[PDB]
Amino acid sequence: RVAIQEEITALNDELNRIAETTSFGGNKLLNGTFSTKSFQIGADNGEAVMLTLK
Amino acid sequence: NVQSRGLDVAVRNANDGISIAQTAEGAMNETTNILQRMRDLSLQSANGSNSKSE
Repeated sequence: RVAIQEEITALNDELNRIAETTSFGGNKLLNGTFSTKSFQIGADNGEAVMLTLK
Repeated sequence: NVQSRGLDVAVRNANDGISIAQTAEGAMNETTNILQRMRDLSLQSANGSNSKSE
């Protein structure tokens, strides 16, 4: 059980690392700092769609 | 005869006025082109994928 817990702790640290290091050019995505961002997909202003990363 | 001479002066003045209008309109055409470029830049900047640097 201790060995399994050690491997589980390693995987948990890997999960935290994946959350904290995934980025798009330097803009973090999966650590919660990326709140709702509006992508402008229209030819005129005010035609944006919100995307939320948790 | 004085009417004819005045008419020649009138067509000369009208040509000068058309020249001034053409020059102003070409300048404003370049202004329109620059405005369209700025509008494209503003539309690009409004996207949520951009960070502060872009």
